[PDB]
Amino acid sequence: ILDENAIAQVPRPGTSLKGPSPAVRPVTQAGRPITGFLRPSTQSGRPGTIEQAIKTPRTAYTARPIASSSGPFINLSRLNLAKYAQKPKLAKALFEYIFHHENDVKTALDLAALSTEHSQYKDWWWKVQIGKCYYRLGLYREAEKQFKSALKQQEMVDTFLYLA
Amino acid sequence: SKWLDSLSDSMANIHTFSACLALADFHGDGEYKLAMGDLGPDGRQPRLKVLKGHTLVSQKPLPDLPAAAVTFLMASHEPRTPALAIASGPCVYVYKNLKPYFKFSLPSLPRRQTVITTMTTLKKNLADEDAVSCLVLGTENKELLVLDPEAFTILAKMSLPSVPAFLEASGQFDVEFRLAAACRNGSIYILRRDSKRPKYCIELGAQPVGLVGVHKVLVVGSNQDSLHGFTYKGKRLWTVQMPAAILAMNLLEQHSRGLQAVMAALANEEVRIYHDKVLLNVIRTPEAVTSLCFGRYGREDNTLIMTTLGGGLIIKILKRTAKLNVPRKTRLYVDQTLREREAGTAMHRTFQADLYLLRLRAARAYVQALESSLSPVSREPLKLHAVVQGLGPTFKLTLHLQNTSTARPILGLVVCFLYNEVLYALPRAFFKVPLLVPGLNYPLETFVKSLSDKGISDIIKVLVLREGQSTPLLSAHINMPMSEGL
Amino acid sequence: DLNLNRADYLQVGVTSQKTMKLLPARATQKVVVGDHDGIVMCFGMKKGEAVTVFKTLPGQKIARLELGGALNTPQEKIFIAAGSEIRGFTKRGKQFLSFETNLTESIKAMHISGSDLFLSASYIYNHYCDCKDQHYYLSGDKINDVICLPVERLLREVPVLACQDRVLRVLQGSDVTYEIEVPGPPTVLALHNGNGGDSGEDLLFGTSDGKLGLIQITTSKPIHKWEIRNEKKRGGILCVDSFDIVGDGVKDLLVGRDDGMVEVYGFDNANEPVLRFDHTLSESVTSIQGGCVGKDGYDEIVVSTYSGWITGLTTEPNQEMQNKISSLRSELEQLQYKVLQEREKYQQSSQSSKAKSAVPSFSVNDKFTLNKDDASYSLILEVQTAIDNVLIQSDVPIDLLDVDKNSAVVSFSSCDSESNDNFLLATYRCQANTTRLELKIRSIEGQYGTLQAYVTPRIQPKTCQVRQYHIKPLSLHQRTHFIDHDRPMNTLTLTGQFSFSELHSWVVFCMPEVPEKPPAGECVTFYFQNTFLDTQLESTYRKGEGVFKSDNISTISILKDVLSKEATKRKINLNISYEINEVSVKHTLKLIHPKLEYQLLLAKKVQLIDALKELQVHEGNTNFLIPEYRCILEEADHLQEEYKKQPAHLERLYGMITDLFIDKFKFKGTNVKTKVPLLLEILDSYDQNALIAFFDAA
Amino acid sequence: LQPVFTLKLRHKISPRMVAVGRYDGTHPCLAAATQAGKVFIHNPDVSLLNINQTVSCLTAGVLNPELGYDALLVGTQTNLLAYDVYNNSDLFYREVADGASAIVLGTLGDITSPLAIIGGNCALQGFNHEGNDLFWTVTGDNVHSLALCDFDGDGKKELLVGSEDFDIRVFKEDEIVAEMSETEIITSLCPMYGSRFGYALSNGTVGVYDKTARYWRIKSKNQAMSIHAFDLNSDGVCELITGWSNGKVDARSDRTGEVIFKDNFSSAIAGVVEGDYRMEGCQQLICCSVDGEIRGYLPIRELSQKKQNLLLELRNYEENAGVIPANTKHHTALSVSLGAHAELCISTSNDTIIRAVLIFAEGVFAGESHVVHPSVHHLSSSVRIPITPPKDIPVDLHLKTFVGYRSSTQFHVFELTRQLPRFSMYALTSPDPASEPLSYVNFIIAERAQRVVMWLNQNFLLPEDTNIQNAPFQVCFTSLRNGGQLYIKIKLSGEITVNTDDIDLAGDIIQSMASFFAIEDLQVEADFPVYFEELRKVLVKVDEYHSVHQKLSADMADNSNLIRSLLVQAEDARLMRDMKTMKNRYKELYDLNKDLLNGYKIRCNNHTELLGSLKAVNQAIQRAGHLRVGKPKNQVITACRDAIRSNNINMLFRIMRVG
Ligand SMILES: [Ca+2]
Ligand SMILES: [Ca+2]
Repeated sequence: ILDENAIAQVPRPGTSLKGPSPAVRPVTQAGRPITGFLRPSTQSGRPGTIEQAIKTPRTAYTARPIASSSGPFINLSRLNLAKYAQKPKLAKALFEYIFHHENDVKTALDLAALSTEHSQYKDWWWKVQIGKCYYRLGLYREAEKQFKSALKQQEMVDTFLYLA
Repeated sequence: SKWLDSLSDSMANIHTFSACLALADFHGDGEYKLAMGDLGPDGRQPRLKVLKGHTLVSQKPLPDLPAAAVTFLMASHEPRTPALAIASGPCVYVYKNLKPYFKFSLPSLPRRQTVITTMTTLKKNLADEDAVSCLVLGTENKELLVLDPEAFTILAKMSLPSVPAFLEASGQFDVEFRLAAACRNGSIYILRRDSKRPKYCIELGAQPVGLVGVHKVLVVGSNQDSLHGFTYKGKRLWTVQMPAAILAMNLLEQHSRGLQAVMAALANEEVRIYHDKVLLNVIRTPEAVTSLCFGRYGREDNTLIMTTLGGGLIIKILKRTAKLNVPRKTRLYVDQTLREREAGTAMHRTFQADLYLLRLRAARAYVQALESSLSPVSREPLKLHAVVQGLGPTFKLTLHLQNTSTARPILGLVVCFLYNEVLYALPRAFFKVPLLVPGLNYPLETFVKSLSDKGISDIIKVLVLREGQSTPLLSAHINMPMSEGL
Repeated sequence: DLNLNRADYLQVGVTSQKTMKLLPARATQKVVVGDHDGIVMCFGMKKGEAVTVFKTLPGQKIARLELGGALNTPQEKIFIAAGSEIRGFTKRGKQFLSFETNLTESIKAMHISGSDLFLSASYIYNHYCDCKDQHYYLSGDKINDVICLPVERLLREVPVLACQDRVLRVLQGSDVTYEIEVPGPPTVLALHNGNGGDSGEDLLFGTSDGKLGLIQITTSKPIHKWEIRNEKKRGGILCVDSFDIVGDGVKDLLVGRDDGMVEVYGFDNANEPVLRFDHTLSESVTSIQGGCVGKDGYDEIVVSTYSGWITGLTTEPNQEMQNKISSLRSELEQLQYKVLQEREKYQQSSQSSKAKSAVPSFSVNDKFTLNKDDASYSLILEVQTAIDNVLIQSDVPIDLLDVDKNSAVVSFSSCDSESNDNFLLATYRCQANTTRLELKIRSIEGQYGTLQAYVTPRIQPKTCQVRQYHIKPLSLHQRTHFIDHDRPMNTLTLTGQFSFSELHSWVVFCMPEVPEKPPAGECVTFYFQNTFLDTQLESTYRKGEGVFKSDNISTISILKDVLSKEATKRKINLNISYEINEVSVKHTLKLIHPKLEYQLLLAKKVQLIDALKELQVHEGNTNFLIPEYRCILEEADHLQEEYKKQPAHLERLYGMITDLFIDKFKFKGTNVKTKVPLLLEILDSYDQNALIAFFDAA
Repeated sequence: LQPVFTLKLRHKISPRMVAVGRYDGTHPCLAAATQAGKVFIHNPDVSLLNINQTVSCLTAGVLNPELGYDALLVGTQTNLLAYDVYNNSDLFYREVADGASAIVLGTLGDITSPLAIIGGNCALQGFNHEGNDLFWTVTGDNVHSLALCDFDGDGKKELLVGSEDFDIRVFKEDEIVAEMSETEIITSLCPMYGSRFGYALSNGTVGVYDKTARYWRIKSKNQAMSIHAFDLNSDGVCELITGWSNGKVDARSDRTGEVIFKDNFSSAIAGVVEGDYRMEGCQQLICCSVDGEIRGYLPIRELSQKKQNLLLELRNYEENAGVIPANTKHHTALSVSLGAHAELCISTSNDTIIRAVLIFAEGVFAGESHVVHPSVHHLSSSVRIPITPPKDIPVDLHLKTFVGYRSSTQFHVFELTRQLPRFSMYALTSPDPASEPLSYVNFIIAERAQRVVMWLNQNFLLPEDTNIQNAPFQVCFTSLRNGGQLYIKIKLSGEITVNTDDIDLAGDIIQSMASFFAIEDLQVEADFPVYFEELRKVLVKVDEYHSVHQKLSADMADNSNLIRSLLVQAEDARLMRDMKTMKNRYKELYDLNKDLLNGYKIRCNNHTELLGSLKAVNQAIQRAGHLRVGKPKNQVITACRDAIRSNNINMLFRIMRVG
């Protein structure tokens, strides 16, 4: 509801995302009849207001209960990313750790920025990682930029999937 | 495409109806202006607006809301500049030169306040535009007044079986005049000469949204979204349905062609009708049009002015150049009907065995649910389900409890909550239940609070049971969602 | 509605006020016009074109031109009055009258009733009965026009007389009978019918700011039938006439403003007028008449403008434009060749030492008036030719506010004010063919001085004509007829060995609208009013003393300063004393308060209008915003256009409050120039009670 | 004439951001920006589009001629968005990082695809349908208006760049053909036919130029908010329909510029565009005001007054048979003086007073003129006027001096025209070896040292005592805008060495020397240490500016996500009337807004500093290129661009020094 990023507001029917009839195929919402495969990204509709969303079963528009927004090994504040980003053998593994285990997209993006600085901007992996960090932070155009800049360097399946 | 849009304005306020929207050269020198007596946004500021070309030039304030504003002629010998007669309550205002000129009032007959609700004019001798036109009016007090073309003497009072809503008139005064008054009581009445009672009624079945008089046949638009063509005699001739709600209609005309059809405004942003032979009156519009007036505006003879719902203003110039889906059965179907044709007895026996086992297991699980009172629907007719609303460390748990019986209340009931006293904090676990009136849903709220500092969910059971007894009449279960709190 | 399409007739030289007349000769009437060049020409439209019926060799400046007959005979005898005489021609041009009527300076008005003559002057007024001196009068104020009621529909001979100080002095014989009040200086007045009204006599005057009235003057009391007070059409009423254009049949009123507007009023109400035709002419429409001059049968208006373009507006509506422009092609060929010939001749004569370059003198029609609704003078220049540029040089802090109707382009030079005296230097260019130039000048309360205007026309030998105007010290006051005597009046009395002429000339130098001629009586009282905030300045003075009672306090200070300065300019050694009421300063503060409050409220509203629009663009502003801001949304345009001027009002009010503080404590005795900035932040906070406490405490 | 149609739109249009074009292919529509970073499309209702960014240039055109639909290019100050509309897809989305101040769409010269050439702060980029940077160059200052006009025939359209430097530069792809020195920032440009194009400044002066020749111009009181060539009387020759600040829409001729058609709107004029709108196979004239009123059109006494003025002049010349002598003449000497001003003394021939002086010059003054007005006690036969032009541009002073006596009402107006030559402030002095600027450029010239001396006398204010022998010689000049120094050294070998510490001064001198000797190519050996060190400092700082902005944007995205979560949570707590938790959410929202506002302040501060640094870099590349005439210019420009895209700063300075 509160994140608006689509350019158009009344796009032509057929050019935006926003069969058996409900007399045959069951439905989860008014439209979007039941599917055959649940991925953790299926929507099957969109709740209009915030009142319409809190007052609805928590797994009506998602494949898991809907939210309001979407000892330790090493201490993130302690280690200085400026030092790890000088050596990529440690840098890539440590970034994967910070981004996928600790889920701290900010320190991850800091490490990725420093590491891309070090590698002089000519390796697609750090570009795709920065793009993933941006996409997590909600900046879809600053992430599209990095995915596009990575596709120009090495065309790989992952970059096409991220960019789509 | 058959119209040239001269002006399609979107954000000027104009709220008038096709009865109070008249066009004439109220000043002279052969150039036509458009008078519209409108109430403004609502019944606050009725102001006669005059339009000349593309933009407003003057809005005269009115005392009350104009029920109509009709233009007629007032000089048979050497016609002068015609004036505009507007109506407001018991007052009729004659405006010569679009200036406040004269005021006449209805004869107060037992203060008792009367109102005029519709005006329409009718010719005198020759049935042309160069002759004079006698006025017709309808009142809320059940009268219809045919007056001299200049409104200084009452010429014909007439009684109406019901309050009128729309008027129309045909014919010549002395020879014969036909006064079609479409009333609010769901009917029309054609009043003719020397009627102590109107003597002519016609049913339609509802209240009409308008009417149009073509040369011979008469047209009426039904509130149920249709057009019905009658004859003046009283016999229905033809009917047609409209794909939207009829907002307003008027009498289109084109003397260089001879086509005289109906302009029906619809709620689907369209004007649409099927004439006798040709397919005309087909025009779209951004916003639903509420008033229409086809006439000679400025200098051209085929202008069409329209006022839509949300104010606005539309001007269109008319150009003079006017099998079944039976499925397909693949090889799988034939192979399997073959295996059933050969070995149907094994399938039948194994299905009967599996069905006996299924009845056994279902009776087993049903007896267990009866035993543990786990059913939220099962004398003592009750039903209960629970809803959790909220995503934070506090949830509104609302129990919808309903007594489902013909007529008997349920007095002694209580609700208990069985929960984890570590994870959840319910203020009132046990509470009584009001007298459940049969047929009514009682929503009983509670506030659960997640006490777990991490994200830990757990079930919450709700037992509805009588006070005296100790066996739950029924139970409900609620999987409390994750905290998402702190 | 009236649509009198325009048409042009012969163009004559530059003309004065009401110097065009329609001789009836229902056929086309024939026009007669004067000119600043002595030519007085009569002509007419025959079949659409002009014919010079007759013309007189140039003499003096034709300041007035009326038509009358000796008896009640058809009034065809045309009387003009050029310098100080009166010439009189018959309708065919044969002269029959030459009255010397030797005056002092010149003639600026005249009226003929049969043979009776009423001729005015700067101050002198005379009445003759067939050139025999019968009555004389010397009004203390300038005269604008003179009229006489119809001595036939009425019995006696009671001539009205319009004075420039907003009083109609209805006099009989050689003494004033009584007075009438009029809002605005009356410049024209005429009987509002071909006879003067069915109800005996009826006057119809027009003022200088634009206003008309129907003062019916009885034997001893004037009754105001009604009045037109201009609502949006400010301008000097130069000429009026009665004529029935609309089909109502009785009669209508035609009036010509100074900016060019030509208005028509009808009396369908039987008491009140209504406007029918409002059309501008881009000059000073100096004379108006109704009738038919060409293509008889159709009614029309004939208007003579300032440059001499005798145009008409007719009632009836290609192959003529090309014809006129081809005739003009021939004319331009011949005339351009002739003028280039003597252009080269004059250049050939530009190498001789004995030779001396003459000058092409021209006439400018300036009008330096004071607007009352605002506090801004309105300077209006006019030239018969087209202006090439106008310079505006000043010695006073002055705000040349740009007006909308203007089209010139300004260039404010970087005035010094230290090496020279130029506190302001501006330049308007008028890069078109412009005749008139209207421009605002906003003055401050205490500063005074000269204001020059260098006007250059588009005549080939280029010349610049300088015109000087005066910004008086108290240049924001204006004369009124009465004051309130209950308000706190901080009086000031000065006594010395000056004469009456000296004190009167000082007051003229200080007060805006006082006539310079020392009044006869040696004891004179002028009641003024401050046009920015209502504070009167009742000034009563004699040969020996002067008293100036004024609601305001700062006006007393300015009067004291300027009067002492003049006395020391002549070394009179006057003594000045003053008496100040303690509630007067609080009263002036109570007057100033609402304006400051309104300005600050408007500022705090324009602070929010922007964000409010930013939100309504998204939401629509019908469902989320509390109407305390929906009001702001509806008034946004007004808020913006008035915040365009808000800071000027703020600076004026702040300077005024500062000077009021200074002068209050100066009359108390001390100087507070140290604490002068200390009140600025108080004004920025502006608690009314705290402000008054600041005034009375420190 | 009369508006063929008139529609009132429910939104407020942005001034220059209006375009029209067929977006469905067979249905023209009107695109126009709006406040709150939106764009609406009138289809024949209105369809909105969320840019969420202050548009600065909008345009429709054919970006790929394979299909027919028109792309909609919405240039934000920091973006660029081609956007198919019939499909909710975009043709590309680039970030220019310099700006989008003016955009024009069309085929450049000798390029095979319709570009999307754009312009911001000292930058010019042109893209294809895919978004590839094909065209790139750098101009003097900020670009305010671009146009695609075809000079010198050849059929291949060049580009017109209206800089804030007051100039109109014509850029053939990779070249700079000509420049036209105007007087104000060129805020509108439009091509009519061939090499005719109309320009609109900020003085309000609208004009028409043919291949560097100006046919006409007016200077009104309002500002031309838009101009557009369009035929209105059906002659083939198109008029120049301009929309003024008050609402006056005027269609004027192009041969002389006299008003043919006139109309008025309710508010200021935003856009005037051409395009079929009623679907009847004929182009029209759509005019859109700021208030949202759009309307579509389809295609005497003054001469008698001037005749009467001729008669008046006849009368004046015949009557002779405030008077003044007939041999009165004005001698004006334009010198320079230190004790900071180019002095112009106007003097009369014989005891006649110079009462007031009007100077009409283009951009030298604040305003359009300058009035000297000596006080009554300062009236003499001579008056000295100080002038301080802000740019080394030759200007023509149109003097109108008033001659007359001490007490007069009508003075004579003697008109004159003098010229402040280019490089007027710099005054000839004596050399000071202690304060000679260490910066220097050397280059070669053809011959004729005396021709260079005549160049000096033409483009400098030398005193009359001067004299220069053919031997090698040094001429020094103290600047009068600042106390700088200039040293021109002409060697006997025919070499030239300019020793000014200002680089723009060296560029101006070398370019004037080139254009004076009809030179098509020139290469310099240049060195400006003081400027180069500062440029290196800025280039160093740019990277850290980038990093700080990245970190701040990350943090602000985090906090914005937090704030949206808290909005949802507060709505939830309020829907169950739980007021303690609702008030706690509202407190947390207040605190987060305070922190985010601090972050916004610091981010915008660093961002404006970043824009300053980028403009410094681009202007430095342009200053390097501008120092060399001809084919070396774009060579140095592209070389520096490639040396900065690879962060090879040392190579950048190497190619700026000698290359
Ligand atoms: Ca070319
Ligand atoms: Ca043409």
